[PDB]
Amino acid sequence: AFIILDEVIKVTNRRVNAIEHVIIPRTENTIAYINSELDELDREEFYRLKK
Amino acid sequence: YGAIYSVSGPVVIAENMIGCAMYELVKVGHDNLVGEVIRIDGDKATIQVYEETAGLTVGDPVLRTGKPLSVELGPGLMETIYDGIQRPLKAIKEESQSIYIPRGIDTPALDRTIKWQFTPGKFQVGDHISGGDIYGSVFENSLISSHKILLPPRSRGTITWIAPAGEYTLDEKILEVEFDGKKSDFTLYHTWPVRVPRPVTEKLSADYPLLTGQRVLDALFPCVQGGTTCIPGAFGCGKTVISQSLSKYSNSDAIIYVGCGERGNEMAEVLMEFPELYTEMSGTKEPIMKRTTLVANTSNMPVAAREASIYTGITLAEYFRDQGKNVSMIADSSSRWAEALREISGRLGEMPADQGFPAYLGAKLASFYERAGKAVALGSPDRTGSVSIVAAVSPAGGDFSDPVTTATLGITQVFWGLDKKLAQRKHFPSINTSVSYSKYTNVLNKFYDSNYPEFPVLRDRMKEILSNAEELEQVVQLVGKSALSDSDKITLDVATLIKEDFLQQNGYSTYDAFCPIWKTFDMMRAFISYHDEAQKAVANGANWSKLADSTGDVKHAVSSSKFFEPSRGEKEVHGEFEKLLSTMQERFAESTD
Amino acid sequence: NTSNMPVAAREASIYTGITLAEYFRDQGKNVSMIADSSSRWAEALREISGRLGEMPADQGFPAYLGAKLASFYERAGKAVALGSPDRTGSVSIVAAVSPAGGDFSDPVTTATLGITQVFWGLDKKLAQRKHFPSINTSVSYSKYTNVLNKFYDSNYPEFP
Amino acid sequence: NTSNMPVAAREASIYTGITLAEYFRDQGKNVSMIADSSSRWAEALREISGRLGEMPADQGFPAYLGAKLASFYERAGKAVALGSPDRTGSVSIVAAVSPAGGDFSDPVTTATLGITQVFWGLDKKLAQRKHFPSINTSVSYSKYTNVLNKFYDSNYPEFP
Amino acid sequence: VFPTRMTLGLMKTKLKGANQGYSLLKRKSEALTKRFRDITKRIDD
Amino acid sequence: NTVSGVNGPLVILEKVKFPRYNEIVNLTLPDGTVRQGQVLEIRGDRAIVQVFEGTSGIDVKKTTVEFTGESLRIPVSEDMLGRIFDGSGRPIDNGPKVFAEDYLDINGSPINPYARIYPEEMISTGVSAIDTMNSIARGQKIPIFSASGLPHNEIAAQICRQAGLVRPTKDVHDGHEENFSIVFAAMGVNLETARFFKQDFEENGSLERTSLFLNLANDPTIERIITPRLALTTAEYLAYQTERHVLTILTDMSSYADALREVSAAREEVPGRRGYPGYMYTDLSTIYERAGRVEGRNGSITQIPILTMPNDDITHPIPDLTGYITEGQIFVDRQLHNKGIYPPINVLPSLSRLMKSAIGEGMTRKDHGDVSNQLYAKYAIGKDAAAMKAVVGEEALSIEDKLSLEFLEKFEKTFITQGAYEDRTVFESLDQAWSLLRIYPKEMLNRISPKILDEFY
Amino acid sequence: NTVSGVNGPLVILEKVKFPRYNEIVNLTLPDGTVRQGQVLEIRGDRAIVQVFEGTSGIDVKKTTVEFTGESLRIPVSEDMLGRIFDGSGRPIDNGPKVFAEDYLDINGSPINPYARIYPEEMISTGVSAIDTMNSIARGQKIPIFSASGLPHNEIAAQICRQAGLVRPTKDVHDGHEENFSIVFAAMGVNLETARFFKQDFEENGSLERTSLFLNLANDPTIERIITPRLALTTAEYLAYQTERHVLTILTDMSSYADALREVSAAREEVPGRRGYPGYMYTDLSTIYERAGRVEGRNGSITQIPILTMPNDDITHPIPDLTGYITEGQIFVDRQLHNKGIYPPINVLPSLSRLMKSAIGEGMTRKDHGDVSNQLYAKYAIGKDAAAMKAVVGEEALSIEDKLSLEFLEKFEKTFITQGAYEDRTVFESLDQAWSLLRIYPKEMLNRISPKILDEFY
Repeated sequence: AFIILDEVIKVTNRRVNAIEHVIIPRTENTIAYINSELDELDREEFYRLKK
Repeated sequence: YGAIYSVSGPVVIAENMIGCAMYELVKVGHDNLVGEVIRIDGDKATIQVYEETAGLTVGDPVLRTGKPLSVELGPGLMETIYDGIQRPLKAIKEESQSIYIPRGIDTPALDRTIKWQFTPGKFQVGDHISGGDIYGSVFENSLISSHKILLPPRSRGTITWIAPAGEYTLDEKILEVEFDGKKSDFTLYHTWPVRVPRPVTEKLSADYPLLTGQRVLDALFPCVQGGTTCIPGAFGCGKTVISQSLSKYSNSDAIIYVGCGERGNEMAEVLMEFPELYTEMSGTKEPIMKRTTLVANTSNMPVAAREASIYTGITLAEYFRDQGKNVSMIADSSSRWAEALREISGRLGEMPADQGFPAYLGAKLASFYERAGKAVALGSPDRTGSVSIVAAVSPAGGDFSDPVTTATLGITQVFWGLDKKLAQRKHFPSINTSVSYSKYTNVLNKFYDSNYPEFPVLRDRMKEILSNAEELEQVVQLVGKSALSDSDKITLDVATLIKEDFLQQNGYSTYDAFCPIWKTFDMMRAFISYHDEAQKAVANGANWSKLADSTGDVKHAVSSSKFFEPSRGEKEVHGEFEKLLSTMQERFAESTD
Repeated sequence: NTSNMPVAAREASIYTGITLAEYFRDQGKNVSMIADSSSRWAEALREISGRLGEMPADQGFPAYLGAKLASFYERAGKAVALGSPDRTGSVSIVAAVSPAGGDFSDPVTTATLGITQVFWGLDKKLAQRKHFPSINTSVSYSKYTNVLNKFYDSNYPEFP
Repeated sequence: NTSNMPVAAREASIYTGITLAEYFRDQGKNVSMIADSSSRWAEALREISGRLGEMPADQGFPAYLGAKLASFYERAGKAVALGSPDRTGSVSIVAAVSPAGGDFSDPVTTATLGITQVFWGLDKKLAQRKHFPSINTSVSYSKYTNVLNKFYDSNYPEFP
Repeated sequence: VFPTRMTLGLMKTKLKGANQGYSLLKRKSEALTKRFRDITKRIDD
Repeated sequence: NTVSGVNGPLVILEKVKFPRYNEIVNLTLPDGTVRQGQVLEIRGDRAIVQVFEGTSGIDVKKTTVEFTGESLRIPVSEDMLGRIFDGSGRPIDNGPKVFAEDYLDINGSPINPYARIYPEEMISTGVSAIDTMNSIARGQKIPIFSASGLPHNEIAAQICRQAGLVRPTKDVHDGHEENFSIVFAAMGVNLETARFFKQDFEENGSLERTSLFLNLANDPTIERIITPRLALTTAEYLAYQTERHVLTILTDMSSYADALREVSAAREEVPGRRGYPGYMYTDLSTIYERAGRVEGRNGSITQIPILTMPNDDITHPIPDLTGYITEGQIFVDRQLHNKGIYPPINVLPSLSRLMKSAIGEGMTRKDHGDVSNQLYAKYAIGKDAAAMKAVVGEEALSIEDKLSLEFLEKFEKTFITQGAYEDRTVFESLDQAWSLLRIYPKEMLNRISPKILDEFY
Repeated sequence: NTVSGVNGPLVILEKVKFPRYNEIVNLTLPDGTVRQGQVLEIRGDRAIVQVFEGTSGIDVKKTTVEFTGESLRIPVSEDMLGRIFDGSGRPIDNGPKVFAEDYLDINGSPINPYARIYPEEMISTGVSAIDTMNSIARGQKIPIFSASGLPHNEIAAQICRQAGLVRPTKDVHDGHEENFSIVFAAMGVNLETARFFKQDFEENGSLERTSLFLNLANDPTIERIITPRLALTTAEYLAYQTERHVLTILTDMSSYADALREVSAAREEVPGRRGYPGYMYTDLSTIYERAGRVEGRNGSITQIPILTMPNDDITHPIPDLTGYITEGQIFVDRQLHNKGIYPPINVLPSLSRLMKSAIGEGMTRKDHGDVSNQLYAKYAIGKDAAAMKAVVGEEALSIEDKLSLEFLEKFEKTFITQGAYEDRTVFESLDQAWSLLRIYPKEMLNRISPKILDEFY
């Protein structure tokens, strides 16, 4: 059982670190760039119409 | 009177126009096109013309008729397919040789050469009358009289003349009332401005459930009558197919089906399909069609035409409610009404305020839903009517928090989900259990409770199973299946049974796609009776795998519930379902031991 | 000023404080200036901008915003007062900011971190534990440290 | 031309350089016209709409952008020469653009891409490893490839 | 590249997914690592 | 002068410049129909009015205008409790007038009759979850933020009706010895939903304690903004002059955001992001200005606004700005609602910025602040622990977390689940709290003093 | 009189009130050259025109104007096919001389044909991914959504090339015994692409059967959009008057869209939502006006417009408004392209909601609806599983998911991979669909009614 545990801990550790480094900050970078574009559309629309 | 100042788009502006209101009927140019003056800015009046301009000249005269734009509510409404301001389309096919008239034609609101049967009411000579009183009827359904001819609101006095039973024309008198001098003579029809509501004596809460028939709709929360409802879309969710299914299954006195700004192919679909469909109670000639009055407007008709659509349809529903009839109004798509409000906004060239949508957008929506509702009929006899509105939505702003969807979800009282991805994969009508609520559920369920169903207790547990399933769904994705306990596996497993039987709906009406509310309770009763047994076994010791083998036969039956019909067990529920409750118990005792 | 009280009073609030403070700097008095909060303050401006019918800029917050935030922090600092006596004062501005539009990356906060030489964080967990200010060593920095450790070392401490 | 050298020069640059390519095409010469960089031309339309007081369209770039670009590429092609001896000449346009939103989602890249037949991407991740010109299969196509590889096949290569 | 309008609802839920995943798998890890330490000591003896 | 034009909601009148601002005008139509409005703008021989009812159906040479000579005010009295008004302050009684003793202007008051004094006395909503974990105090505002996955009005009704049943429980405790009153404002409510609120007050006996001002979904956007201003002035009168604590319930703030966004703060002018004005803040701030502790020092107006989050969003302008002005919030969720939890209130994303410090001691025991630390902590740990159970099982699950797994369940099913007309006093609420913590030993409740814990466990 | 101004390509003429709406004006320039123009608007003692021809040659007051007296109408005739036209009407073969028997409005306000008979018999394409999944019926407007960064023009050319082998496929199905015509409308299309298109029709032998209207983007914007409108009207002549079947291929819808934005910038109209107009919808509906089965109930006009997603998303204005007017959509993927599967269609977000109605018996099976449902569900799971493989690892995966991974590959490389000239019958395409489906046993398939399943398994 100890040997199977030995194997499984290595896999499971890889995964916690993998979600942490690659996924979460990719998700931050994307969400911000499209939020700022999206907001820009609503405000510029008003500005062109008002002018 | 006026002189045409600009023709810009299908929008016409005309000068020398004063003494005109914002509801006033106006005829535009010397081709006399149908129009209405929506707004006025100074001497210049801004007029939306509900036919197109393809050679409308400037400086042609514009004649105010001296009265508002109204629609006639009267005889000939059912068994007929109409346009946005209502002129017989059927007459137009033959005469004009085109589906809707050329620009510069005007045809009368109803057939003028057709004669109708007047019956005198309960208001004779010297009896006092008021609006929403029945002075008579016409017949426009076989088994019933679906149309009560009522006095318009703010009409009163005592009757000098009641015409006796017989055939009259709709332009000829059958009633005279004397009030402030002679008030008028009245005809079989009445005119009422359609942008404007038809009053109510009083509203009394929706509390009468009456079928939707669809398996999922009946299940998560009860069906409702006199309610207000939003159902998502994306115009690729089988929205037309559930609408046709919805018409047949509702058993209401009257239905108004409104194609807001639809394909034309969709309008063909319904016009053709309706007479083939058999009314569930007892048929009529061309059964479903005869009980439906259709406003069928395409999107390819001007923006003006699509805005009058939703309005005239609700005005036929509000008359019917006042008449003493429970009405189902099916509107598809309310987002196309909102699309139209955008188009008039672009054409008028007004500034947005609603994410690329006009100022008036939020208010116009809110006003529509209030006209709908359960009420005690307008009039001195007092009758019951209700209008239940089923309204389709879809995005229209490129956002998931879009102005059409947000303002409508506020004013609605039943919200039943629908996901585009499930619907394509085959689970239409689809439903999202965490993006749904219904305020009417509490009274309605208690109504089903008294008639026979154990219904309240089941409804809460169905959602509960599905809630835990979402939580499980994330663990299942990530870790896998190899970590969940016996209890958790079941939760998913009974969830499968509900997803299979309620969310999927096989056919138009084939495979017994029609489930009555009592059948639905029985379908649900079988799954939750199974869940509680299933929960006890694992807890009292029995592997998920072992429990699945041993359940066997009773599980296949509950899986097979949707093909079966209740009309061969009792008449609304199945003898087969009663037998199923005994079989469950027996199985369980063997399997546990 | 609470946010309910007129918008003139909100906008004038920082201004009135800095001019008053600066005068006390001329008097030869060392002033601690506490502002709460600049996120609110940026909002006073955005409100005025939409009413008037001028266009605000980035994130719906005005054009004039950045020059106004910037002038305010640079106004504060250690000086010798005007006139022959030459008394020493200081004005230290500690301004509070919160998220504005609920994003703490929006223009207001981000503009101000660039100007700042001093940062001391706040964390909800650390605040529950009674550590105040709620700082560790990476939610906080000071670039004033260099000159300051030098100052203290002179006084007698082995400080640096 | 230089960066703030007259905006008439920049706007006109692409039209003048294609006109010169066309004269040469009519003699029956093959020309290659390398426009470098038309992103700056796109910036010149942004400016022309604002200074004039016209309203622009999506992302502060006008829509007149799109028609004006399409006309420019159409002046290119392989051709049979103007005039009665008959020869074949060419004007072959290869035009750089850039982001303007730090994406390929911006109006400039997408409009020029709409029209184009050859697409050669940009990969910031590969550029770091020291790769130039950095492209990938997923960000590039040529609709000419099929016919081109057969041509290359003749010369000796196993190219298709 | 990334969508022009409204990736945000999706990206919100992507953000949520990621974050729950990290917490749970670190708990799963935490239990495996905790048990393993105890088993390591039993084994040496 | 006659009507020049109407362009959308906004109406242009050519009428002369001699009317003042806030001045009521009467639209005299040839259809026997009189409609009233308030000048949005008064200009040089023109005025722009938005009409309280309707916007269309007027002419430009058969509709004429007259100026009343009297600005927008409410006749304020204390005979207004037990009476049904609309959104102009006109009755929908179908009987006697409003009644006045003063006429108060509605704009956030002419004189501002409020002082700033820190809250010090508990206000109770009759539900344990709100009161223990995120307490309400006199002159403190804590909104209920809910979503369109909830029956948000129906929850809203439970808060409101259970109020003022609290007042006899507080009376024995000696925290309130002066009367309770309810001021209810409906903005953008449905006819059926409106009915439910009213029937719930009759049943409880709370009809006598409330005045309802009604704005219907079909009434103009300008009518809708007038509606809460009527309610708060009426509350301000009760509060200042006869020393009552008055709890004002404003549902739905979301409709209120909609009316402003649409017009009356976006008339032709430029609004901020997502069509919702940037001075939407300024408008919210007017409501908050007429709320708070008032002269008397037994008088306050305590406010519970209800905001319904469009799709549960945390990047939309509406919950964020509103959320800065208010001192915390109660967050409701969809998750609890599905499970069959009623009312479905979670106390983990929720915050009350000042818990013990806001409220008093004398009608609430001293243990309230301490107990809240323990319930919050366990609840947090408890969410995490359930996710862990699902994976690990119960063969390797932690002991601390095993008790917290069971704790998550009880916290929902008894402290958060309550009846429709079940009312619970604050003392009672505190006792239940300890019962849930009673399962843990002392060594897993270590964030509390042994003196308090030894007494309360 | 003379030009008041010119702003962009649009011209303001100060002239008298005798021109009608969409009435042609003839601009007389002192260069000895006439250009033609169409009134976008007529307004008081002025007209707003955008000139169809040229773009300079304008003068301030040396210009003279004269009105043509005739509003734009198409000369439509019995023979229009086998001829090359331009919308501007320039001679490149034919263009100004094209015969005439009627002059018809582009507006399509007189005849306006619209279905009132259900989408009748099947229309073949020989692509399994079109016919099986979505299915096409006469009178249908189902769109091909393609992308930029991939050649949208190439996917239009494969549809063109296999088109007209289609009529034989229908002949075989029976109840089709009438002529086939293609009406090809080009707007914004490159000169090189134009030649390609000409080539596709030619190779099949449908050149004789096709009418081409050509515009390029160096022609003014207003002209570009009128060019397909003239072509639909010509199609309508063939369809209604001589009872033929027309398939009209309208490319490029983005190009139609591009024009709309540019037009209007100082008129009553002004560009709205997201920089693309608020009346963009109407413009798409004018193209939809002349679509459906025609009157008398023989013939049909069927329409497949060609649309390009520019960033590969449905949330962008061009795909978003359109898909609503359409009744489903067909989705083209970049990822199948890069691999080298041609034609590359991902079926995941592809549905046409009148599939049930479209299909019937005697030319399509009863299993047909059922078959599509099965492919989506497995194809969807397979995709979802491939993503989890990537992050966490194969500890999440299960045996069922292996069937699914395997099923994705078989579907992509067999169903979606076919020729540009390799046409099929509908019966074959359903037979190949089955082949893939054989790998799940009967008990894991539940997207078909079990009755049907036993027959065809």
